[PDB]
Parts: sequence; structure tokens; C-alpha cells
Amino acid sequence: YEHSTVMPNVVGFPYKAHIERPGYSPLTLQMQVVETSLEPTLNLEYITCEYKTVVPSPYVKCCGASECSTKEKPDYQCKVYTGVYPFMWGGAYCFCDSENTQLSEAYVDRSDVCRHDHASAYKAHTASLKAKVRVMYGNVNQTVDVYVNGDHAVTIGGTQFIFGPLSSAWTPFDNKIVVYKDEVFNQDFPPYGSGQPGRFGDIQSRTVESNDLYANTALKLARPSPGMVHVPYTQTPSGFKYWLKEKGTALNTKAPFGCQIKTNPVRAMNCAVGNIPVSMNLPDSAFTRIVEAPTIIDLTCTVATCTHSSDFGGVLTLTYKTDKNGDCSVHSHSNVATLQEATAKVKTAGKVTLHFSTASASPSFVVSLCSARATCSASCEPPKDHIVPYAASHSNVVFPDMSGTALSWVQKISGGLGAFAIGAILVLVVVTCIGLRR
Amino acid sequence: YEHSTVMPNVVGFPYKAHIERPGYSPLTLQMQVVETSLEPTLNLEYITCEYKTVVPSPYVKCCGASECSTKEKPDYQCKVYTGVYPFMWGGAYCFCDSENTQLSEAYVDRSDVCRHDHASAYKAHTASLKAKVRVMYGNVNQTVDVYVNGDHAVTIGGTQFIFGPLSSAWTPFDNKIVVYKDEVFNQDFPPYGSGQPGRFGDIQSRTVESNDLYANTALKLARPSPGMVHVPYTQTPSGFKYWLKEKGTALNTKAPFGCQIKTNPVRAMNCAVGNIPVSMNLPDSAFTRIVEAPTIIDLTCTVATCTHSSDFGGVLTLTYKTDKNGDCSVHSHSNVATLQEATAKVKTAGKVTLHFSTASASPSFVVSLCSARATCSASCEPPKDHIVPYAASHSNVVFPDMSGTALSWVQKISGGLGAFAIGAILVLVVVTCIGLRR
Amino acid sequence: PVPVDGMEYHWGNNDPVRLWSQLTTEGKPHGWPHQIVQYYYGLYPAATVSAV
Ligand SMILES: *[C@@H]1O[C@H](CO)[C@@H](O[C@@H]2O[C@H](CO)[C@@H](O[C@@H]3O[C@H](CO)[C@@H](O)[C@H](O)[C@@H]3O)[C@H](O)[C@H]2NC(C)=O)[C@H](O)[C@H]1NC(C)=O
Ligand SMILES: *[C@@H]1O[C@H](CO)[C@@H](O[C@@H]2O[C@H](CO)[C@@H](O[C@@H]3O[C@H](CO)[C@@H](O)[C@H](O)[C@@H]3O)[C@H](O)[C@H]2NC(C)=O)[C@H](O)[C@H]1NC(C)=O
Ligand SMILES: *[C@@H]1O[C@H](CO)[C@@H](O[C@@H]2O[C@H](CO)[C@@H](O[C@@H]3O[C@H](CO)[C@@H](O)[C@H](O)[C@@H]3O)[C@H](O)[C@H]2NC(C)=O)[C@H](O)[C@H]1NC(C)=O
Ligand SMILES: *[C@@H]1O[C@H](CO)[C@@H](O[C@@H]2O[C@H](CO)[C@@H](O[C@@H]3O[C@H](CO)[C@@H](O)[C@H](O)[C@@H]3O)[C@H](O)[C@H]2NC(C)=O)[C@H](O)[C@H]1NC(C)=O
Repeated sequence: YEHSTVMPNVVGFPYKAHIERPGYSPLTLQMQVVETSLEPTLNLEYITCEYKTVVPSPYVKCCGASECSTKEKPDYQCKVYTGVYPFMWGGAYCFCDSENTQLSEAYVDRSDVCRHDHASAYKAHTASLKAKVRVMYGNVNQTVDVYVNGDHAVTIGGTQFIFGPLSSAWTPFDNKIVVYKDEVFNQDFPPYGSGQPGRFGDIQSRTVESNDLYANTALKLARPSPGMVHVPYTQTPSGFKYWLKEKGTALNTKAPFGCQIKTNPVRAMNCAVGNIPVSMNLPDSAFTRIVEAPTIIDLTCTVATCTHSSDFGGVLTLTYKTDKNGDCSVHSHSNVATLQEATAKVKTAGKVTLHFSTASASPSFVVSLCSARATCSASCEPPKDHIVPYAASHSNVVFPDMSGTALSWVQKISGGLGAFAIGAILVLVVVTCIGLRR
Repeated sequence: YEHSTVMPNVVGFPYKAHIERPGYSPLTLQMQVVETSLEPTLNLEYITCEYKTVVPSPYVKCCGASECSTKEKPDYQCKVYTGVYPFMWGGAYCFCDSENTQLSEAYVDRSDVCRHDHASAYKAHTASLKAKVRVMYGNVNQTVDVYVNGDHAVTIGGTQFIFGPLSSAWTPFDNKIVVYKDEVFNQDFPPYGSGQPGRFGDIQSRTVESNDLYANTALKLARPSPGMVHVPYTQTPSGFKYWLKEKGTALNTKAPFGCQIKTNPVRAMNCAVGNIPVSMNLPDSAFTRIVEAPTIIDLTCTVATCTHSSDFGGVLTLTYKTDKNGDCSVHSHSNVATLQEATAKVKTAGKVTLHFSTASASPSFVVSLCSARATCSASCEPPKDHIVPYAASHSNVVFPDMSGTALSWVQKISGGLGAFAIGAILVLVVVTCIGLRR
Repeated sequence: PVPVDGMEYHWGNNDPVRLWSQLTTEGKPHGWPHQIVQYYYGLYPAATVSAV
């Protein structure tokens, strides 16, 4: 038997679906979302880490000159300084008084730990939602891992389940992303081959193990001071270390809809938005023949107490009379009130009690025990507590019933004014018809 | 000096760009696309292959009954049959005349070479373009590997290029793809866990190494024939084998725009569609000061021969007079005609010959040598060969010049009719004015 | 602030904590008509005025 429903994408909300097959007693099965995960598809642009400047010993040629030789090294700098006269601890070498020369070289490289401490720059698109759902009905109670798209069918107790695509296409990750350790930054980074000194990305590499490197750190050589050997230089400090101090916030602490950002792999979890369509295919052994199901007549519903709090703050009593003792399946045909359970024990004594949660001043909903029906209406009082550590068990429906006190009063007033208008219309009609008849 | 232009996305086309700095002599860059590859992003859905039915030896109990034991195997089947009297080569065992049983068992498994011969079901989206571009100006070639998006800057001889995003967002891949060896098929496969017997995907596995397997092959058992031990069964033949001979065409033999489909990684090669913007940032060493460039004055253009064919079928002779001899940058300022070469060796004799290709009956285009300009008009005759083995070397512009023979005839005839109309209007105005003045 | 949607605070190394607000107000429903308006003004205090 095929059935289709829609359940809210809320973790911990007890969804209950009511199946009413023509030949069998009604069935109520409970579905709950234990967990959720939403992962974008990432393709790596480059990585960044702190650099390291390589400065070899200067070549001081005495009594002669040297020539600078170009090399294919990242941000390579080389210059030749003439007229040097260095000293060392024992004396001054370069016997020639002023026909000497020094060669200074410097380049940059990735730091020795770039495979341990680095940041990845990604582009994110087309997230896929996975879920973990517990389904329970009859003697079946079991939890499954599913892909939330119309392209994954699972079997639970012989029943086939397909959890269709999510209602909305909202994702918290925008086009460009930067990942550092276990923190995701919702950032726009410079293109590859176009990094700037002192900012994020002043050195860029396609992969951790890649061999070529791009570097732009404004490294510049300077003339050595007279009488000493040292190779001076100036270089703008690392842009990775500057990002580490001026990165700003994170997506972990900003994300809407209250969802946790995890890394490795990058994902957003328990992120309450949208609805999940569900398609079902049940066997005939899930139901019960309407013969051995109990027969209930004269179903009366009276509300004992009500207070529209987050938990199950209303109590409900049903009176009936039955021919045989057995089990029935209760259900509330409105989302104004959410019931605690999906099954009751019927006995010849004729009294069952059950708990419901609502959020409106005066609810009115129809409840059904096996095949019977009844209408329940109540007047509920506000709670006194201001703040609670748990989420609502209701659907946040507030608009009151037409028989409730507020709308009853409005109905009385509007009816009085309408009667006044109708009477005046009749008076004018009679007078104008008399005027016409003359 | 930053400059910006656009290129056709056709392989082998000789694009020529003209840069005209106010303080310098003009420059001409030549760019070609040597190769492209359009890469989709894939999500593996599952793996399909031929199955293997495993059937253990049967169990026969003499004066006993065997109780059927269930277990968790893919598409597992077990039965017990009563009253067997098997015979073997030496005779019939089971003294027990009738009250003895046989237990039949069978299940499905992934085949021994599924690691080597399988088909993969993918979801494809968000393709990325990558190219090899040959850039030449002054005294260098080079070919560079570029990601064709606005986020890759590559330096050639001191000039850095960004090849902008392709104008179109066209891809030859649908949402769902099936890859087999070296072929790609645009095909909708069944959802995982919902494959049907005898068709593609009767057995599904989430990955080659995955331990779990879905099998729906309609395996059934039957009673053994009397006096015999053989475990019969009937079971629908494989769906991977069935698909292999009934898949139908491919994408390799079908794709629009003439692009080659290749695999691992799956990509579309040389797939001529759209336009690509390019932005450059040239140094000052690229240009030549206007003082060094020869001064060209009194420039005229005359065409010797035309044939608006695919290759370079038009010849152009160009006259001038110069004060020194050197190099000029020639350019054709309309896409109605395409010049073969980018620089001309200018001498004091006063003649340069240029080769151009067009597809219009009467081209008209302005060409510049160094800094001079001239307008070239030609009357070109159609080819004789019907079919050629090379691509067109023009831009397929056909509308003629307004001074061509056909448009000249149209212009004369329309002018005559307009003169008749103007005379009619004037005479009517004159007569109406005379009558009104009465 | 703690709206009806909830709020989350993280303080130090220990785990973040969530809090939700209840539909609490100061009037009394099912009373005189000038108290029902007070009830519906305590919660949603911007559409009640327009509707009245
Ligand atoms: C021992 O010390 C003497 C002290 O001068 C060194 O003599 C110097 O030797 C170099 C050899 O490279 C001479 O350089 C050459 O000088 C000429 C003329 O200036 C120049 O045109 C060449 O290009 C080259 O650089 C240098 O002039 C000379 N000094 C003098 C003659 O006063 C000698 O080399 C030392 N012996 C060693 C290091 O084995
Ligand atoms: C349907 O099946 C699930 C399990 O598949 C049942 O979950 C059960 O939940 C209860 C509490 O809701 C768990 O009991 C708890 O055990 C911890 C152990 O430290 C104890 O400290 C708690 O005070 C509480 O007693 C129970 O372990 C868990 N069952 C499992 C994990 O197998 C669920 O209750 C079932 N539904 C129904 C209606 O029975
Ligand atoms: C040697 O061969 C003899 C056959 O002549 C086997 O004896 C047979 O054993 C089975 C099982 O004990 C007997 O089945 C039983 O039947 C009675 C009804 O009389 C029933 O109450 C039991 O529950 C069971 O079904 C079978 O009757 C019996 N055959 C005869 C003729 O009595 C014997 O088992 C063989 N020995 C070995 C070691 O296999
Ligand atoms: C730009 O630089 C490239 C780098 O070499 C040049 O490519 C090569 O050009 C030579 C011609 O000098 C080609 O060799 C010839 O190829 C023809 C093809 O039919 C063959 O018949 C000849 O025997 C000879 O081998 C060579 O194939 C070509 N290489 C590639 C990869 O295209 C190019 O010529 C330079 N362009 C200019 C305008 O300077």
C-alpha cells in the first residue's frame, strides 16, 4: 500500500503519520530525525602556510670581481657589491685594499612544517543532505542512515522508505571558503598567482606535496656595512601569521538556523530548515484485519487540564464503549495539538487518558480512537516560567478557534452590527418600495 | 599598461590583438587555443557488475528433519523438501524408506572480476574549463596551461594574463551519467536499493570495496527430481550482461559542437562554443618608442586577387613612403577579413604584400601599417572546390559592403524611386498651396 | 536576548548551552474583553494594536 507524507526537518520533533486503509484498522507510525548532515562539494584552489627565507653564506671574492647568475627559485634576489673590505676574528682578509667583491643571494621556501600547519582555500557548491531517522510502528523500532534525495530507498521491517529532496536549497557556505584546522571562514581569497605581500596568500601552492611555489613577499637586499660580513635584507612579514591574528569571527559562531559547523569533512549539522517528503510502501502484514480490531462507538472527549507550554501540558480523557478488549491507534488530525503517543489500550471499563502539547489559547482538534472520531476543545492558560532548556513539542500555531472566547465575543459583536444593518436595509427597502408604488 | 579583449573559443584560430599606446608604436599579439578540456564534477552513486550465484552442496538427513535456518546474505534462499530417496554411484543410501529430507540453499555474490569490469553511475554538475594557450609577440613563443576562469593569473615574459570565464554555461553532460571503460552514456539509472531484475542495476554496490551489496535477481528454488541430488533453481540472467549488448549509441559518437569525450578523468576535449575574455598587463619593455618606429605617410591599398575561400585566398599590395627602414605592426580593423601575419618588414622601396582571408563577395576593411591607415576594397570570386579538409580561417561574415556591386545597384534603384516620390510630393504641395492661397 | 527560536552561548572551554523562551505573558485569556487584548499584546505586541 502506497502512502506519502511530509515531515518537518527538525531534530527531535516526534512526527506521527496516520494511514487509513479501506479494509483494515487504522495505523499510526512514528518517524523522528535523530541527526542531520549537509556537506558541500569542495575543489581545492591552493594552500597557504608560513614561509622561510633561505640566505646562504656570502661569497666574498678577493682581488677580482664576480657576476650574478639568475636562478629559477621563488622570489629570488641576487646582487653584487664592490669595494668591500671585510674583517674576521683574526684579522682582515682580502689582502687587496679595495678591489674586492661580495655576492648576496636570498630566496624563499615553504616552512618545514607546512604539512602540519596550513590553510586550504576551497570553492563550495551543491550540498547534499544526509540524515539518520528512527522509524517505529507495531513491533518495529529501528534507526537507519539515509540520503535525503529521491534516489535512495531503504527497507525497514519489509516497508520501503524514500526520503525525498529537502524543500529548500539553503546552504550556509557561500562560493569561496577557507578551512583552517577545525574552523571554517566564509572568505573571499585572491586568485592563484596574484597574491600580495603581508596579506593572506602571499605564498601559494596547489597542493601540500606540490613541487612549484608562488611567492611575493617583497624581499630586498641591502649593502653590507663596512668591515663586516652579514648579508642584510628586508622582507614583509608572513601574511599567514597576520591572517591568524586578523582573520575575524568564523562560520562556526555565525551560522543561521542554529547548526554546528564541523570540519574533515566540511559539513553543517542539525540545521533546522525545510520539509522532507516521504514515500512509503507497506506490506499487508503491517495492518490488522478490521474484524479482530475492537469496535468503538459513542466516543466523547473532555479536556481535563491545559496550559500552552513547550512540553506536553494538556491532559485529555476519552469515554467510549467497546465490544472486545484490545489496542487502538490514536491520532490528532490537526497540527494545533501534538499527541504524546500513538497507541492506547482499550478495555470494557471505557476510559482512556492521554497527553497533548499545544501553543494556542483555545485549541480545537479532532481525535480518533481506532475508527471512531471525537472533537476536543479547551481553554488553556499561559505558563509562568520565562525560559526553558528544551525546544517546543508543538508546531507554533497560535490563532485561536472560532468558538474560543475572543472570537466568540467578536462573533457576537459582528452579528449584532450585521442585524442592525439588515434591519436598516429592510426599512429603506420598504420605504422606497412604498414610494415607488405611489 | 592594462588591456582587455575577447577571443573565439575555437582551436587553431589565429587571433590577433592590437594594442595602441598613446606614447608608443602599436603592438600586435597573436594568441591561439591549442587545446581545451571541459571537466565535470562527479559524485559516485554506485557500481554495477555481473553477479555470481553460489550454491553449496545439499544436506540430506536420513530419518530426520532439517529445520530451515535464516541468515543475512544478499538475495538468500532456503527450502526443505521431504521424502527424498537419492542415489549415488555405488547405490542408494538412507536406509530410511521415505521419512528423510533435503535442505536446499543458494545466494548471490559480486563476481570475482568485478574489480576489473564494472560500470559506474555518476551525478555530474558544475563543469570547469581548462586550456593551453600559445601567446606570441616580439620574440617569444610559449604555451601556458590556464584555468579558464577569472581566478588564475599566469605570467609570460613579464606580462601577466587572466583568461576570463567562458561566455556560455553549456555542458554536454546530463545530471546522470554512466561510465563504462572508455565510454560515457547519458542515462537515468534506478535509485540505490531499488534495482530491478534483468536490467541495469539488478545488483548494486556503493563502491568497489564496499562490503554491503543489494541484489534483486529473482532467485527461486525447486524440488529435486526423484532419486537424484542436484539442487535445481531458476534465476533471471544478469542485467549488466543484458545492458552490455543493449545500451545503445554512446555520447562519444553523438555530442554536439564536435568535441571528443574521454575518460578517467571524464572530460570533453576541444568543444568549440562560446567566447573567452582575456585581460593582460604589459610592461613598458614590450613597446617601442615612437621615435624608433619608422614614420609612414601616404598609405594606399590595392588588392591583386581574391577568392573568398577557407584558406588565405586574397592578396593585398600596400604602398607608402618611409624615412627609415624597420618593422611595422600591421592590423586589419574589421573581422570581415583576417590577415595572415602580424609584422611587416618596412623598407625604402615602398611595397609590402599581405595575405588575407575573407568569406564575403565584396569586403571593405581598414588596415594599418605602423601608425598609418588605409581603406581596402575588393571584389572577390567564389571558389571551385566543394569540400576541403581544414577548418575555415575567417569569421564567416558574409554581408557585403554598401559600396559593392549588389548594394550599389540597390542604392541606385532606391534613389531613383525616392526621387520620383519627392517630385510627386513637391508637385502635390505646390498645387495644394496654390489652391489654398485662392 | 532569547527569542522563541532560541539562543546559544559559549563561555570558556566548556560546551555551548542553548535556551528557549516560552509563550509567557501578563494578561489573562478568557476574561473581560479588555484583558484578552492585554494577553495578545504581551506576546506579539505589534500586530495586536493594528488588528484592534
Ligand atoms: C697575493 O696578493 C696579491 C696582492 O695584490 C694578489 O695580487 C692581485 O692578483 C689579482 C689576480 O686576480 C689581480 O687582479 C687582476 O688585476 C688586474 C689589474 O688591476 C685586472 O685588470 C684583472 O681583471 C684582475 O682582476 C690584482 O690586480 C693583483 N694585485 C696587485 C697586482 O696589486 C695576488 O693575487 C695574491 N695571490 C693569490 C691570491 O694567490
Ligand atoms: C526504540 O529503540 C531505541 C534503541 O534502538 C530505544 O532507545 C533507548 O532509549 C532509552 C532512553 O530513551 C535508553 O535507556 C537509557 O540508557 C542509559 C544508559 O546509560 C541510561 O543512563 C538512561 O537513564 C536510559 O535508561 C536505551 O538504552 C535505548 N535503547 C537502546 C540504545 O537499545 C527506544 O527507547 C525504543 N523505543 C521504545 C518506545 O522502546
Ligand atoms: C539404522 O537404520 C534404521 C532403519 O531401519 C534407523 O532407524 C530409524 O530411526 C528413526 C529415528 O530414530 C526412526 O524414526 C522414528 O519413528 C518413530 C515412529 O516409530 C517416531 O516416534 C520417532 O520420532 C522417529 O520419527 C525410524 O522409525 C527408525 N526405523 C525403524 C525401522 O524403526 C536407524 O536410525 C539407523 N541407524 C543410524 C545410526 O542411522
Ligand atoms: C613558436 O614556437 C614553437 C616552438 O617550437 C614552434 O613550433 C614548431 O615549429 C616548427 C617549425 O619551425 C615545427 O616543425 C615542423 O613541423 C612541420 C609540421 O608539418 C614538419 O613538417 C616539419 O618537418 C617541421 O618538423 C614544429 O612541429 C612546431 N612544434 C609545435 C609543437 O607546434 C613554432 O613554429 C613557433 N612559431 C613561430 C611563428 O615562430
